[PDB]
Amino acid sequence: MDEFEMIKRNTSEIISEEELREVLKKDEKSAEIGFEPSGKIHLGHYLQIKKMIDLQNAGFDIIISLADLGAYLNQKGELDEIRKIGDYNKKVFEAMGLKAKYVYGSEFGLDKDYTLNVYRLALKTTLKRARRSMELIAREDENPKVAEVIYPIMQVNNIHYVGVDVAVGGMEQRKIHMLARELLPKKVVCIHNPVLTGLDGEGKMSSSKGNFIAVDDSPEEIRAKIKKAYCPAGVVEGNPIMEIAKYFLEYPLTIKRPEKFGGDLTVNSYEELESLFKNKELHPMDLKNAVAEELIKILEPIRKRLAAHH
Amino acid sequence: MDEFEMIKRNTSEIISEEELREVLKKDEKSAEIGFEPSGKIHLGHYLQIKKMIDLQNAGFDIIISLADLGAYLNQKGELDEIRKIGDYNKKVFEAMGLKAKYVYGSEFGLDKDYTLNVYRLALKTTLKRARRSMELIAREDENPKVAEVIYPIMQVNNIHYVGVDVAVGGMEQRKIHMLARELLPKKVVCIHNPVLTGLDGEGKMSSSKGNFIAVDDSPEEIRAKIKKAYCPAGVVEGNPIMEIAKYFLEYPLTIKRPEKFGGDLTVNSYEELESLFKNKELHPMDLKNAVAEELIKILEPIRKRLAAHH
Ligand SMILES: COc1cc(C[C@H](N)C(=O)O)ccc1O
Ligand SMILES: COc1cc(C[C@H](N)C(=O)O)ccc1O
Repeated sequence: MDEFEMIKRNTSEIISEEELREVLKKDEKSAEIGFEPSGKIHLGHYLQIKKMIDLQNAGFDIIISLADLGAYLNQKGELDEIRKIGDYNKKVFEAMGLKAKYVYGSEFGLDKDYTLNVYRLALKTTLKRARRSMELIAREDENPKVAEVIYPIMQVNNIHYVGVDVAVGGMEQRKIHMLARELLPKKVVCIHNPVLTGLDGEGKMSSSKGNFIAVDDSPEEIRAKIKKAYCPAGVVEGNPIMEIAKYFLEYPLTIKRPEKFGGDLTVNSYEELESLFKNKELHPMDLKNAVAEELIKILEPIRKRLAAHH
Repeated sequence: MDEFEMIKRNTSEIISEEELREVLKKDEKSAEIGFEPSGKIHLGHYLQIKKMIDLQNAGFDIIISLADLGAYLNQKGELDEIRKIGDYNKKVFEAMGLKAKYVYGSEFGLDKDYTLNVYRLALKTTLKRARRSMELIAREDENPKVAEVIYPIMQVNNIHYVGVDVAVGGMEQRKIHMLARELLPKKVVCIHNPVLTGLDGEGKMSSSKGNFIAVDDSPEEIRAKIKKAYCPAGVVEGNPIMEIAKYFLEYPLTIKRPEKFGGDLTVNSYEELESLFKNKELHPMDLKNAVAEELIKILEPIRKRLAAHH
């Protein structure tokens, strides 16, 4: 499979594919993704970094925006604190094997020319468009504040200043990205990654207790949290354990099982694993045990790189 | 009458009087007023500059904010053009005898620290409060834009940065000023001037054709526009000619009249003039003629100062 199909793999959508094909033909091309600094870096984050690595292998220069200013506008706390967490996030992304440049929103996002462009875009953006674009991004406040409508314009302006040909993010960014394609002279090609279900089975993976696997979780934590995850027998839809098997695991894979309903089950691919689970041949307990052990191996290099840093 | 009563004269309200009395007791005190640059400087503007002169005579240091950035957010055009009109406004205010310092919103209003404070205030201001505060200031748009809710926060931030003890403006600024008293550590004392009715008798004085007397209008223009102004016999309420007689004219004043229903009418004060007009003893024609001639004399020094500048 060529660069395109590799990039397309495990994405929810590309806006547009035709535009990506044109981007691919360029000698120099860049792709950016922005993250509001987060106290835990979890598989939701890793899934997107994995896509940036794909883009990088396809000859893209990668920029990671550490969106401190954005987090500040999205009520995440004081800049000083947000920036501190941004510093930690940078180390984690680096530990994930990603070769990228890292830019803080505040690096450029408080400059005169940048700010003037925020106001210029604000002249162009309806309150209605701005508010809708934040539906999947903010909490929906009782009486929403002005900061909420400044956020999307600032994200659009960051996309402009970073200058990437491609913008990558989760499906929840799609309204901001579509706004960016209407407001900016250069239409960015948007690559959206699927939303990874939280371990609770209730909404996306997030820093809520027990709801996430952090890339630097210890093995006991990974086992404990995977053990208690939502994972009904025979149920694939909204099953976060199956999603993890789909997006992170390597195949062929052997699932260790004892003798009763055993033994070691060889699975050639995710699709084989899917059939076996839906038919209740593979029970949730064995599935979880194997995903926990594979995840430990998968995440091990990241955790040890981080620990070895003093 | 003391400084307080002089300052209070011809104002619509002071928020609050008790706070003004305290301000007055200070050795050094400042008062600011902001104007979006305007192509014509008219009696609506002059009425407020007259109040700044009063404040100045009472020992206040005066700051005039030329609100270019604000005008830009209020859709008045491009910064370059707005700033050009700002330069002309500065000359007119100077020609009005006012001793003040002049600051453009963009002088400080694009600095990092200033901008960070805009975002900080935006975190504090509901979209609902922001929008209401702009009701008497913006056009009420079909689908309002984000810029409209950035405007009031920027005006509040300017008040903070300029640092005046008093903020002066028209009654239409009252919601922004009240917001400034909630959002800033130092509560500014707000002095609001009445809204001067336009010559058309339909809403405030404004740059619409025939609706204003510009401080630098030639005498023929002043006579023509006063002649066709709204001015029903015996009607004082909403009569822009009576308002002009109230706010700009000097008394005692002699109204020139011919022999039939004559002759020269001596008026000791605005109140005398009011009674005579309501009782239809003074007809609109004689009233307009005298206001036109007095206005020509009143505005003459301003026009000639401006013309003498090359
Ligand atoms: C506003 O700044 C950004 C925010 C984000 C975060 C994203 N909107 C999210 O909440 O997932 C990404 C890139 C940005 O430039
Ligand atoms: C937003 O900037 C300002 C605007 C104005 C203009 C005022 N709001 C008006 O429209 O009359 C005054 C002072 C300011 O600092």
